[PDB]
Amino acid sequence: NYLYRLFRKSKLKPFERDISTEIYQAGNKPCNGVAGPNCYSPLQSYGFRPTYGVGHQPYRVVVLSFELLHAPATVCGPKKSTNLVKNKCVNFNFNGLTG
Amino acid sequence: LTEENAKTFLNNFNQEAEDLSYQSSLASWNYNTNITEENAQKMSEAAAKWSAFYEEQSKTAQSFSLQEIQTPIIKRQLQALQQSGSSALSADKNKQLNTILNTMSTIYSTGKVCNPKNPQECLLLEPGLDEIMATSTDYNSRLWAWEGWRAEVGKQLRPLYEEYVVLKNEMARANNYNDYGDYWRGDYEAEGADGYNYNRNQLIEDVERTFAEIKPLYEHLHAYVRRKLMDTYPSYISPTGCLPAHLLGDMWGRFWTNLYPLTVPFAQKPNIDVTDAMMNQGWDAERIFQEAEKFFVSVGLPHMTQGFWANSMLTEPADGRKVVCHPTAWDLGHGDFRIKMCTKVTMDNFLTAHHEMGHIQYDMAYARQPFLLRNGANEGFHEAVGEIMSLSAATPKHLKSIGLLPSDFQEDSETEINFLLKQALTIVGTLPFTYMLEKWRWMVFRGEIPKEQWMKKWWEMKREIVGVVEPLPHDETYCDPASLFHVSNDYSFIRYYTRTIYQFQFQEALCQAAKYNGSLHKCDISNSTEAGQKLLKMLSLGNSEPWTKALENVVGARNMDVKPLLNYFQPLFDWLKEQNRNSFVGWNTEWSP
Ligand SMILES: *[C@@H]1O[C@H](CO)[C@@H](O[C@@H]2O[C@H](CO)[C@@H](O[C@@H]3O[C@H](CO)[C@@H](O)[C@H](O)[C@@H]3O)[C@H](O)[C@H]2NC(C)=O)[C@H](O)[C@H]1NC(C)=O
Ligand SMILES: *[C@@H]1O[C@H](CO)[C@@H](O[C@@H]2O[C@H](CO)[C@@H](O)[C@H](O)[C@H]2NC(C)=O)[C@H](O)[C@H]1NC(C)=O
Repeated sequence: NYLYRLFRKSKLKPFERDISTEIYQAGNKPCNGVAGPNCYSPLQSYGFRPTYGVGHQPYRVVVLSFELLHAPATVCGPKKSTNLVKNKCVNFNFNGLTG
Repeated sequence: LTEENAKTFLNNFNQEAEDLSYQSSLASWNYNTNITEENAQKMSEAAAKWSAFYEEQSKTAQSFSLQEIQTPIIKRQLQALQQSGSSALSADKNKQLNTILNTMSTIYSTGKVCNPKNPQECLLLEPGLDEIMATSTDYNSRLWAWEGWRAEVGKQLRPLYEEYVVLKNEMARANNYNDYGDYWRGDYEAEGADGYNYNRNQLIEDVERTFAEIKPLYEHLHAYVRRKLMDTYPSYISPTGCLPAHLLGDMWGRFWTNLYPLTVPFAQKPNIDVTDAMMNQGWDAERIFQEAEKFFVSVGLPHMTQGFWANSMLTEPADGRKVVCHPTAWDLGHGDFRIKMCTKVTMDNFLTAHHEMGHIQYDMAYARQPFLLRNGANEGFHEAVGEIMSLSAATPKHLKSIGLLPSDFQEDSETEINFLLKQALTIVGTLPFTYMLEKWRWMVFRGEIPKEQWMKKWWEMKREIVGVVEPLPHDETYCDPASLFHVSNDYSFIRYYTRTIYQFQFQEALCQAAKYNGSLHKCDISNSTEAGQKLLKMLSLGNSEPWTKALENVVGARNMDVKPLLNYFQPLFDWLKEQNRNSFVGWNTEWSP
């Protein structure tokens, strides 16, 4: 159930996806949409098995891409509660207002 | 364009092939470790699917024409894929040849020779006759065993060989080869850049050239063995004559290793055996493989995989599953490397573990290469790489370094001499038998030997080359070669000769790389990373490049050289020359008692 694209006419652009299952035409003759000699289905199967070598074992990959745009940035890290001390002269930082 | 089409075809093939080959290899492993009917049938279906896919791809691959392919790696991959082998013939001829092969295999497996006047004592070759050849000293019993197995096997197998030669000749001609001998010699053919070109015809002359250099050392060894056997057998062996066929310690005379107690130089001096030391220190098979791994990392080759430790069997399971005793190294595919060996805590198993680990390291190095090129450069190279590790492992320096042998051990000349003689009996002795057998098979396939004069030629060559005479005259109704396992089961035999030459050449090259300043036989390649890199350059290549290039990569030469073999055996050669001065070195062709 895990597949990869082995054959494509042109290289992918960054952050592009191709879901096409069209038969890859490597030869002058038209494929006609039926698999035939010199015509190969692009999507091949990753036949994962538990006894494979470490190079071939399945690995799950998550790629995190961070982008900044002219719009106000709305994804930011945690904010520290710290603690509140009263009745003393303490440097206060309340929601970005300092003193 | 044709080259691009071949590249896409190979890319599709490697992904489909690797998966199917892994399924076949895994089913074969499951049968080998856990012998049963269901694992056998599963192996049968897996092999059937893999073979059907491989033939279908080979038929598609034959459409491509090699003339318009410029890149050597794609051309070599297509060459490997396009070898039809036995599929070239028609179905009727292929079925007849398969029937002949199957009946030959079963008849050899079930071969029976039985005691005259003692009917109940009927003996198979594998349980008891080999024991008689290895251990018995009685002349009459050996003469009986040799003659009886020769008579039964030769009389039954002579017609089968007669049509076997014709069918193999038809298959080879169908595959654009001159004869079946040329088809076997194709495996050493290398097509490549200028000066690396090797031809099938060249191989025979190269073997003969190597043989001439090997011949004085073999003649001295034969004379010494003949004198010692004469001491053992007082009147049945002549000083100037050839050795009898049944006194060589083996059924066929293939290995002289069983003659070592009779032919020991120094009886008083013990062997270098370290089994008792392993017993005292509580070593086990896991420790043996770990020490082999330590040697491989120390020389600079990579560590063993986690899968190798997890999945392999290094001990008899003893849980009710039958196993094959023989040690085998398996490259299942997809980075899965395993060893099946029922390892007992002995020195021989320790050396065998080093040999099989060498096979696994050789398999691991060329995993980067494409699927069709994940093989040895030739048949000899794969065995040779394991053999050099076996040679290095057995040295006294290696045993002292790892604590198997005591630190205060003294290496006198006498132990070196008897060890070298044992190595010669195992290694030097097999070479004339191998050369003579391969030459006979090549000439029979060629038709140089007439059909009705086969036996008369073979004994003559054994008289000329091996220097071993028949005990009793054999007419042409006999088929004396066919008693050997390799010939009856359609196996090439020149690989052992090439293995023997390559093993010493590789060992000298690594020792020069490691800057060892002493005798070649005492050399150890441990803790020499440069030697490991020098070896690994050949190991990474596989058969992507011509074997001559790989040979140049290790030894700096493009052809077989037996000067390392003479250099390894030089103290023994000097000793044999020293003790043969009174005696006559050489044999007389005519039959002498
Ligand atoms: C290849 O290199 C390794 C690592 O240098 C060598 O192992 C080393 O062998 C020496 C001599 O046997 C060891 O020295 C002695 O070890 C004993 C036991 O620990 C100790 O009691 C002595 O005082 C002395 O240190 C050394 O420890 C050992 N090193 C390691 C890491 O095992 C190996 O011998 C080399 N092989 C060859 C063929 O040169
Ligand atoms: C040896 O092989 C047998 C059969 O090939 C294995 O027995 C099977 O084990 C699986 C897993 O538990 C069961 O699902 C099957 O029903 C069993 N078959 C039979 C006929 O009993 C056995 O487990 C194997 N042993 C080892 C050590 O691999």
